[PDB]
Amino acid sequence: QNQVPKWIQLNNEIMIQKDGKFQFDKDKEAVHSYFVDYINQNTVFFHNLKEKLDYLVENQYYEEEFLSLYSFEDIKEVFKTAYAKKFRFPSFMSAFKFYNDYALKTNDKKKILERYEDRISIVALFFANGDTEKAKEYVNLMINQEYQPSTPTFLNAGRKELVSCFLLEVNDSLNDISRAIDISMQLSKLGGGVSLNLSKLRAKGEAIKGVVGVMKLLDNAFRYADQGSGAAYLNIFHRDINDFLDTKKISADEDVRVKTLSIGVVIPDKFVELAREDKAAYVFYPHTIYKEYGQHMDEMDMNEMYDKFVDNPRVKKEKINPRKLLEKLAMLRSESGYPYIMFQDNVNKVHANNHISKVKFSNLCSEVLQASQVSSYTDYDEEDEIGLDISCNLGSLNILNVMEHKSIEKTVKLATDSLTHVSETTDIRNAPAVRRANKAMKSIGLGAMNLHGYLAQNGIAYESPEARDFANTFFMMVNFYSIQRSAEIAKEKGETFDQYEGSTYATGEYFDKYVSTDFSPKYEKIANLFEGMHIPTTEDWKKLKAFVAEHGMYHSYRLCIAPTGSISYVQSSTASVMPIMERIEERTYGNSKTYYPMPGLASNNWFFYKEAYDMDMFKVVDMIATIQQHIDQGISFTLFLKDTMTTRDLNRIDLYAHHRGIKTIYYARTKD
Amino acid sequence: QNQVPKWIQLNNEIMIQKDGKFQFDKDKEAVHSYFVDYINQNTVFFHNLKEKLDYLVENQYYEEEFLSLYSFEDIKEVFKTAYAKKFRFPSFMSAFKFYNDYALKTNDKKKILERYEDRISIVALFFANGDTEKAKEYVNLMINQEYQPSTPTFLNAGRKELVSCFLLEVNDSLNDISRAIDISMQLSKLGGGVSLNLSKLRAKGEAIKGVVGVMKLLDNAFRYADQGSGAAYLNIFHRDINDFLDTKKISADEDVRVKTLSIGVVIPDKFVELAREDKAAYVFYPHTIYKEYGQHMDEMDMNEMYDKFVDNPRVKKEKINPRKLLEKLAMLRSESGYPYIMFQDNVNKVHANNHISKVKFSNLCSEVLQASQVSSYTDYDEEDEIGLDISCNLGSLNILNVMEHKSIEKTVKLATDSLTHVSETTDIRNAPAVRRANKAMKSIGLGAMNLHGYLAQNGIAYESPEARDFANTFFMMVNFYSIQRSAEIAKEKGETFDQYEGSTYATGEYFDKYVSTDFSPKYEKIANLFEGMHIPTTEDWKKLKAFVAEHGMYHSYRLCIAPTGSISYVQSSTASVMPIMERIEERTYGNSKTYYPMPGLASNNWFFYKEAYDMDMFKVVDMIATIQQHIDQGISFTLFLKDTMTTRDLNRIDLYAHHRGIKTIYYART
Ligand SMILES: Nc1ncnc2c1ncn2[C@H]1C[C@H](O)[C@@H](COP(=O)(O)O)O1
Ligand SMILES: Nc1ncnc2c1ncn2[C@H]1C[C@H](O)[C@@H](COP(=O)(O)O)O1
Repeated sequence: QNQVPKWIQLNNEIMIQKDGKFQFDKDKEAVHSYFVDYINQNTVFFHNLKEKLDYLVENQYYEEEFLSLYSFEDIKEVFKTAYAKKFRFPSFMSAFKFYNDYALKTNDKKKILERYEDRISIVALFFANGDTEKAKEYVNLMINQEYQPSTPTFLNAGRKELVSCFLLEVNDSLNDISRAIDISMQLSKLGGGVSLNLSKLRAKGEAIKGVVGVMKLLDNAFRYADQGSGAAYLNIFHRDINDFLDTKKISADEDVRVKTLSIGVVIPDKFVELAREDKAAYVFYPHTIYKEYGQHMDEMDMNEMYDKFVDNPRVKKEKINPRKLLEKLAMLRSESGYPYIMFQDNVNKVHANNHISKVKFSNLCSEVLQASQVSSYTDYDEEDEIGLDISCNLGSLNILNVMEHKSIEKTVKLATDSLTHVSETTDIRNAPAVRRANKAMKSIGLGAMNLHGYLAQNGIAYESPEARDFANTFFMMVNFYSIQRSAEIAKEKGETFDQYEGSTYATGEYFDKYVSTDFSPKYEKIANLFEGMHIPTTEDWKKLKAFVAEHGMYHSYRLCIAPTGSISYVQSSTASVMPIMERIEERTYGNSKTYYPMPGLASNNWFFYKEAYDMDMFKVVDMIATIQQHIDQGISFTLFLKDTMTTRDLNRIDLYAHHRGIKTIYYARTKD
Repeated sequence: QNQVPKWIQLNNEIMIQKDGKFQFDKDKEAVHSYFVDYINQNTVFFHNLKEKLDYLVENQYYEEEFLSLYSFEDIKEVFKTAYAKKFRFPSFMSAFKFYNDYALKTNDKKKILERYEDRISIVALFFANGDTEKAKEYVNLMINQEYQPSTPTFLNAGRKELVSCFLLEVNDSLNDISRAIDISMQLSKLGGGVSLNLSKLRAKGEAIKGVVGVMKLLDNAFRYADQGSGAAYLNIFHRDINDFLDTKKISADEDVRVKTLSIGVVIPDKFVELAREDKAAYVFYPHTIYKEYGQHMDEMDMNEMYDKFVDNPRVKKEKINPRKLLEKLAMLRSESGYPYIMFQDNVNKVHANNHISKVKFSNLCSEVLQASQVSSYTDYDEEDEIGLDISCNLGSLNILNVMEHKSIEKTVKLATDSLTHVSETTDIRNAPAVRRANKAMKSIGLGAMNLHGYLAQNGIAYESPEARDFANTFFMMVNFYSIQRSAEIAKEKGETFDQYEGSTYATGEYFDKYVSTDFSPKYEKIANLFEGMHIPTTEDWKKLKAFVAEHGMYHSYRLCIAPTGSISYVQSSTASVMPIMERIEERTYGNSKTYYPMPGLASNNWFFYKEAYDMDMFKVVDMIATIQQHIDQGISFTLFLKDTMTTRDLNRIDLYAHHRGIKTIYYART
């Protein structure tokens, strides 16, 4: 009679509050209704697991070979390990987000083929590659919700290329731009994220015998393929910087604006210096530097060479006010959310592989921060000079379940092992710089989520010195055991990342802080949270230094924290290490609406679940800064602002971030 | 007697772990056992040096002449200089490879007649030619292991021909092919490699089987072993190029097949230009060019004449795809390791003696790059026109020990002196062109070894710019003092190689590069390695230029880097200027096995001893090209491939070598 489903009615009854409190009981009833009145009524029937796999293999849903490395007797034991837990989703959105987005369905995209246990088992069977007892550990890791592989790895593993997130580097030429566009199409379909570095390209007004032209070509190309979006990064000292920023003006033109492309700005310390002392700034025509000095502008140190570019008459320049350009960033970040900011020297001052290259730019989510070398694609393909692009596959720890299971070591190592397997199984063909990077650099991206949810459920405010003290110790341990496993893999395989000999891991310069100072918790309240787990001391780090020195390291880069917008719902976690935007999330379902309380929200902890826009973003910067200490790549840092804040107030946040050693700044969220 | 001997049991304990580390200490015990429990119990007794030398001269072991130039008091002092060093082999394979393969033994191959000190003393007394104080200098040079003469020179010096690298021209005639096989077998008997140039021979179609006929006929003679190997080179603009390449195939048709003979392909820039712009290419019939134009094909210049050959209707041709033919060369090197590529214009752009001839081919090991003129052997002996073939006696210096002792001048000077004495003493009887060229050209091949061993032990990666910076400054200094010694010998002897007056040394074009552009080390880390010895400035080269112009030059060619395989074990050195293959080398002894950690390998320097297969081959090409700047002949350059590389990837590497000025690329290992 009534069209609104019973599970939606029960979900909405959370808000119809009685006593003087919201009915958090009703979401457990709502999810139960979702299963018995819908999900279980739309699951394809099979007699047993034998019939189920044979159906999916023979009808081209699942891949052929990864299953054949196990006997069926062991496959049943692995699947049985997943179902043994009797995992239950605590909320409607948890079950909905999995069964709507992640669970395998029929070709007539209606009926459900995979349960939550079947997905995890298949993914576990893909990672282990024949080791049946390893798959059992991967099942226990993923079903206890200690580890969560990223959207592309978790969705596609086992089916009929897992690594999303690529970063290309374009050289100044038509062959290079045309290939960079063609390679972006191949990597758009394969997963999603493509991020181009346009700092090498020549400015508008330099002839051949600007960068917006390439950004429009990219935007049109990404739109042609209906399929993840792309992005473009540019150095602030580039001439077209203004035209680049004007592509995300709210009052822009139809042809100059880009819809698909996100934009990032790379800011060296020299630009902040000029702003502090109120001097004028000069933006450069990079090809005039190339002809003069031999090297690209983007490859040279601006803190040494800026003055020399100014005094040289052979280099073409453009006078600008840096303080006014910083205001323009803040204006656009308020208006549109873009651009992303990268503080180049805050990345490179703590960077291990500067000898390979300086980190010049970042990816779609401002998280991946690695070295890279430009390619040179010619008419005769056999005369190409292939360089180093960046490709990185992702995954996230669950801070809450890792702490309670006391599995901070094991969860890092299995995650690192699974990420290494995804890296090993990757086969890229039409992107030789991306293929060479995967072989040589062997990069992975182990992040984390559920930081607020953990802190809020233990009565610890996100922006207090307690919360920051916990994160200091927690993420130190993540870095310790990640490095330890990287060396253990390098011993077991006898392989290291290309030019390991030159890195700060090899020279020992990386370990100086961990050898000298002690990162165990100051507050006694937080020391007790790690009870039952050995916190590494300085003496342990000295041994880990010597172990790395002798056996090398397999991974060039290891840790990076992603935004994790969607998979966080599957895990019942607060998204990433960020604070929470809303206590209750009202979202449209389909003419009805759904309400989602944050995980573990109650009258006990209502004020520990403080909304992000109400926080002091200076103290939020302090949290990311203390976490950044023990993450060798970047952290996707969303700023949460109010409509009342001036462009003066935003510059003060952005420059405090730079002052505190923040590597990257993501999307700027603003609220009424 | 029938168990595993103690020295091997100790050697095998290197692979047994202690605290997660190898036992590199155990190999020093393995040598000491090898000496006490074998070598010292299988040396022949002589009471003194006089009775030893008398017995060895009397029983036809040593030669009579070279010893008679000294008095016995002098010979006693020269031997006594060798034993004064107290030289101790550090690893098992160093001592073993010497005493097993080099040290003189009794006629039944059992008991040892020479210690390491005895071998060096005889070689030093041979080289010095009566100068007793120079004999003492040679003993020190070889026993401090600053210099190592080549296998054939080091093994045979002062016993019952020392040169064992030959390159022969072959003219377009059956009668010339008869002597080509005749000479090849005469020179192959003594142990030397013999390379042939088959580019002048007429292709199949032209009447009188082709170049394959000569290779197959030559291969059968070589295959009759009861003595050294053989090779064959062919120009890429010759119609039989594809039949020539088909001999070394995976699915080789037994009629058109070659077991023993190594193969090389000579590639001018004009062929690479045709592949780049993607025009269809024309390979030629050579005897049609000879009749129409009056000269042999590979003597003429392909950059000038390619368009003229295609426009000429009388000259016969055959159209092929150049882009696919480079992919064929890459496929075959991935399969078999052959052919060798010689980038001809990368040789002849820097070649001094073009006026004699352009360099048309190379030797067995793709390193000797010299001028050559074809001979004409006929039915009447007195109407034979004896041309210029190539021989080259070899040697190479130790990069590690030269730098430690700071003897980069003294070693290059003396090594050049020792090679000159072998060059002088050579008496080739049944190869008239090889004899004539030895007298005329007077060329030598001073190389180098232990490059990686040196770099790795000073914390410098092989692929780094720091390494290239060392190589640039090091091999410049070698070339400086080698040219200086050649001019010094030219003044002392009062002699010069035939047509020196026409060379770029005489005209002064050779020194253009060095009179400008200072070749000191850029990096200060590298500059501190040469501390204590003088790095030649541009002004020093300007003075050398004039000294060469006044007094001339004795040697036609002076420097080539050979792939030092067997003798590098004796020196405790990494082979050649190449990178290392295996960190620890496992080889079968005889149902047991032996282990050789690369010399100076330790727990701490492990990652500087990178295995060559793991390296970026583009960065290795840059290292070889850096050295090639200062070596007037070629460098034996093995490319180290993994099986995951496509023909797409290997074709990209071979063209990059061409692009960086590489002269020759050798066997491809996997
Ligand atoms: N909350 C929740 N999460 C996951 N799966 C669920 C849930 N509620 C029911 N179910 C599914 C799982 C089992 O197949 C069955 C058990 O129902 P029951 O009567 O609830 O034990 O229904
Ligand atoms: N490594 C090595 N090389 C050459 N000869 C050796 C070596 N080890 C032992 N010996 C021989 C040489 C002498 O006859 C004696 C000296 O032993 P010593 O203990 O070495 O003083 O042992």
